[PDB]
Amino acid sequence: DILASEDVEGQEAATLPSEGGVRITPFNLQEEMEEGHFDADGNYFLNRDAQIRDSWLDNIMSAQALLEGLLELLLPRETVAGALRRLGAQPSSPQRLDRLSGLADQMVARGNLGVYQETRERLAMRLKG
Amino acid sequence: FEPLDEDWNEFNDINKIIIRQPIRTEYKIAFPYLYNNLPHHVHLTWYHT
Amino acid sequence: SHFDLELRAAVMHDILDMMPEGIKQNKARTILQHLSEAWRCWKANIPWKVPGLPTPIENMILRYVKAKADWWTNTAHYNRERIRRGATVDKTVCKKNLGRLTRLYLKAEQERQHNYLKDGPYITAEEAVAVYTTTVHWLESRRFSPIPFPPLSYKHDTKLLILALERLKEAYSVKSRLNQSQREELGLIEQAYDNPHEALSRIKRHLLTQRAFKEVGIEFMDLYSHLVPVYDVEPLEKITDAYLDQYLWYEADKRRLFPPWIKPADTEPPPLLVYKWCQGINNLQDVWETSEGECNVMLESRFEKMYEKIDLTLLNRLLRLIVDHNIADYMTAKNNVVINYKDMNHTNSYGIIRGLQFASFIVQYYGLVMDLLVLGLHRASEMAGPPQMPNDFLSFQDIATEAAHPIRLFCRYIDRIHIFFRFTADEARDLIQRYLTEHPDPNNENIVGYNNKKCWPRDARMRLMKHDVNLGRAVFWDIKNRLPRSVTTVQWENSFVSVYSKDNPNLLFNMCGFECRILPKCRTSYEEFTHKDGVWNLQNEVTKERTAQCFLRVDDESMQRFHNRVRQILMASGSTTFTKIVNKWNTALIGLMTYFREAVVNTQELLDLLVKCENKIQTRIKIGLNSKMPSRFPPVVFYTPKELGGLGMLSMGHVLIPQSDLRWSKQTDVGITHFRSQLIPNLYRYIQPWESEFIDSQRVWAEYALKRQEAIAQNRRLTLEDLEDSWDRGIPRINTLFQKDRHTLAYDKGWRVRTDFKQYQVLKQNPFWWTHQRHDGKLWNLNNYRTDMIQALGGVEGILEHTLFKGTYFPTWEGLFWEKNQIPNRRFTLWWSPTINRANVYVGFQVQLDLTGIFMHGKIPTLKISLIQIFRAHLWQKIHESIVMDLCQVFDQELDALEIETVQKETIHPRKSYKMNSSCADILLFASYKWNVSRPSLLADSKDVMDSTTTQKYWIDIQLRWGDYDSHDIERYARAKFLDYTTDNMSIYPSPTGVLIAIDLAYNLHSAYGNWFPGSKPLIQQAMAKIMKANPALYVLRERIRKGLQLYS
Amino acid sequence: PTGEVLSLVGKLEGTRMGDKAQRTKPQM
Repeated sequence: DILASEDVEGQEAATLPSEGGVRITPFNLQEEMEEGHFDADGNYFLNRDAQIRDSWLDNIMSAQALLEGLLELLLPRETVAGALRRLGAQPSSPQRLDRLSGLADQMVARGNLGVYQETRERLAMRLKG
Repeated sequence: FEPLDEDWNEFNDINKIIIRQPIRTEYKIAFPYLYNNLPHHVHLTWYHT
Repeated sequence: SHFDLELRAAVMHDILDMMPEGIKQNKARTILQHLSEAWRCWKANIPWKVPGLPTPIENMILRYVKAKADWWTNTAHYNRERIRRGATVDKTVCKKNLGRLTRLYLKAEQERQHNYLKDGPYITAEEAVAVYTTTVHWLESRRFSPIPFPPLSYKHDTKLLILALERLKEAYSVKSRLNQSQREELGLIEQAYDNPHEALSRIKRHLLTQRAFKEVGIEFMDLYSHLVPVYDVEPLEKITDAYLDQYLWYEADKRRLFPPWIKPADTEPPPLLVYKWCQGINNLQDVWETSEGECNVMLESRFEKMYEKIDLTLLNRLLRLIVDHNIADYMTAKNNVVINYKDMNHTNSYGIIRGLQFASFIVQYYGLVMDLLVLGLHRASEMAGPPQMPNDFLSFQDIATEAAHPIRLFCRYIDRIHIFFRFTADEARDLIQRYLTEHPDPNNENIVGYNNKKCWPRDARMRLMKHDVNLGRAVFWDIKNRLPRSVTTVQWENSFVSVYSKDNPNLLFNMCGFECRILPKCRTSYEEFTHKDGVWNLQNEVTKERTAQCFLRVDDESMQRFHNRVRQILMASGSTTFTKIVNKWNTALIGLMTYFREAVVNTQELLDLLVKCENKIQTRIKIGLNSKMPSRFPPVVFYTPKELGGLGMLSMGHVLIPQSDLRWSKQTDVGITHFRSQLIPNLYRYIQPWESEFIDSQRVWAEYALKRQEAIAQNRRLTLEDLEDSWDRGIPRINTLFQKDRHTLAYDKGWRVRTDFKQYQVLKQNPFWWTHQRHDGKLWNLNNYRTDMIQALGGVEGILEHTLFKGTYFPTWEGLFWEKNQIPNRRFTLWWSPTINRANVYVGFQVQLDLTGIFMHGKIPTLKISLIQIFRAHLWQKIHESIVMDLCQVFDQELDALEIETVQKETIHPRKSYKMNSSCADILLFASYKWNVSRPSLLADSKDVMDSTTTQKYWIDIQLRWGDYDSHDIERYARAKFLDYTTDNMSIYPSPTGVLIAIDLAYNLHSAYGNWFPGSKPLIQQAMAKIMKANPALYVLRERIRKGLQLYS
Repeated sequence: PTGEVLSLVGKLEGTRMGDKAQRTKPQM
């Protein structure tokens, strides 16, 4: 046997959750019927399905422009990572190294993976195609 | 450590045993086969250098 | 159970995957019908056979049934092994396991009865002739006259039929709702009451004529350790069997059939049997002298399978010597009937039906035949004495026939024998030689296999010297030789032999649940005499000096049965009331303590077990109230008697009532007065020990005998004037003389063994099996316990502060009554809400209900469902507005006496009545010219010195409270709220001079704190008295509380 | 004193068994 929501004689609204740091009980038996249930004699039974047990919860630029910039920043027969090595060898040119790293990140973030092992002629054929 | 009920007999009669010196635990540990009943998993200690 | 289902699916796949498609379409709906029927016929022990079945598929069905039978049997044995050791399990598991083991025991019994019918009688003719001629020589030696058939009118048949019908209706007086088969039995018993002579004619006709009987039903009583059968008999035969039982015991008591060693008797409880056995051990001729190598031997044993190994034809031949032959044919004919369990029928032909009415005679006579085999005819004749002058229990004719033989004490409880031997040196040597002649022992192996009592210390129990062990083996061999193994069988593994010698300073036995250790005075140290409970002091009859001591303990089986009873109590469902659990605990605790009176104190493991079980019982209620574990919980919730709304729980433990829980308060016209009123009284102090009970019993019955002898000669009848000095005293109680059924209860002989054998007839358990109140009287008093329990909790006013009583506005308690044994859980929780919903019970977590000022510590749904019903439909705000409007109508009149020019009711916000962070003024008074104000003081404070700070505006605020047991002092609460709300940057008050009035609803208290202008304080005191006596909204709250608690006057 | 019923082992020195046990008067 179980008690329904009509056998409560006088539930009311649930206006405010808290005031002054004190939690307000919402005066209705809705959440107790969600957590468990009642018998005919008014005892309460609680559901016990809490598997994980959760020990904290219980107590609370266009790509062609990028290619043109890389062809500007590459000497022929050299990879991009080798150009990073050469500009970083304080480095010799911090500004152009920063620009090359920015163009590399803007090409990585567009889906092109492995841009570091890319030669100048292959990027030129990529811009041509 | 945590552990890994004997009746009277003719054998353990205390009227036969001469109590002169109280037998301690280190006597049973130094010579583990002379002073011990059921010596299952004991190790022979190094004697002297 | 899923593995068995996968196995069945694999068997069905192996069956169906072999056959082709035209047979796959047929055998999917052909095999599955009788596949369950074969297992059902196996479970009902029916031989499975059907024509038109091929043989390999029949062998497949038999292999299926055999594999499921093995799985089912091992599952049932494992389920019994789980619940025997004490592992928790669902109740339906035990309910199915009882039926499984019931069917297995029925299959074993049906097999062994057919084995008896196949192998013939297991008794030889020569042993039968031996025991028959032995019984003939014994009954001719005593001149026993046989019991005659009651011819037409014995002139006692009416009283015996009344006693039989009372013993039949004794079982059905527990509950008032019965089944139809039980209503038919009560109707037959009432028709037997209405016409007694027709009932007697039916009884005598069934005795002289009837030999065929209806089938007897069988059930099993679910003990966790050992299953025990209960038999169900047709009532028309049951009336005749009960009358035969009564007539046989009443005739056998008059004809002196039973010797005085056969126990239980009607005159002694079993601890008195133990005490007289210890006195009989003490009072022998030089029993503890071992200067010349004498020995004392204490044998205790049990006749194994005494109930199952009685052949019925031999029983009839031995029974025809003492009664009429038609009576013996009726007693033999009832035993040969078909036993049924719900599908299973089998006839009985070997062993007696132990659950009959008259079967209590059959065990006691047949076991008498054992005494002629063990004790011998000469020694039994020396113990019992002549027929014209019989001896008393443990008494002899003279000292020479006492010491003439070694077998010198004997006792038989229903199937347990206790024998006590006295040997010399040469007799012990001869007996050991006669043992070692047939059973040599070259390796000294008779030490291993010796049953010994581990409950005592090592120097306290038996010391296993080789001579004493050989003497014990020889004693048990000499006793075992005297019994033919086809009739009865004793075993060493179920027996115990204690030896007292030079090497053994003390003697041991187990009898009537008591572990007794006897230790002489001359084998120990000096006089010192420190008094202990559970220590009986043994003295001689002649010289009356101390000779020995008797040490008492409780055996292990009693404590295990008690712990199984506690585990049965903790199998209560969620819908079970708390009072039923407490009543079961109280019944079990009285049934333990009032039997093991003096020995519970001596054993320490039982004293630990009682406290452990009591804490588990209290934890069962603590979890039932709230899911979260409380840090503290008051004992006054439990130990309050049921009259005052508590549970009435009995105490065995050390519980101390904490200080500042014995305080109470009361408000009257002069103000609020506080009052202040320790250990909970225990049960064992309110019960007399057995030794003082037996000495006082002998003393009061000697005095009654002398007063009766004086009253006969003076032609005087003894009345209540001469026996009011010794009421409640002695055993049987003197109170049993002054009763209405003297001539009725005087015809009831052999009632104690019948009360013991009720356990095979009634399905419920029987505490107090060892007594009957109409024959012994009442053997304990517990009104002093309830009196000291009410007195120890601080009085009735000290108890009622926890109980939400002052919210009901009753002036007294004495005119009140509860609406009707048992109290529900909601009423119990709403009654004890002020002492459960406290800050120091559920620590830290507190919330507030929406429309009230009620603080809920933790979360309690069973109290929330009542506090919604009491405070529904904004009753808090209505009470607040009613108090404000009534006080406004007070301040409206009497206008010129206070120089008031304008009273103004403030616009009250609808959330102001229950918000508690801040407040606002409610009633504002305007002074006509100017008002002198006093210092902020209490409502009852009369030492007021007024300042020169003349103000015009005055403010009155009304505050409500719903307190608990520790925080309900309304004076300090009103003062703290005044000093908080007048000294903060959030509350708004238009005047610096005012007053705050606080009303606590849970105890109905009221006070006020603040400034006072002249003439205001007596007016406000009388006005608040008039409001608290005559507010209709408070009356609605009080009548809703009285409706919820079901407490009336 | 957090509930917690205690054992009676060793906690009986001056308390006997028959003490504070009273008997009733005969009714009328």
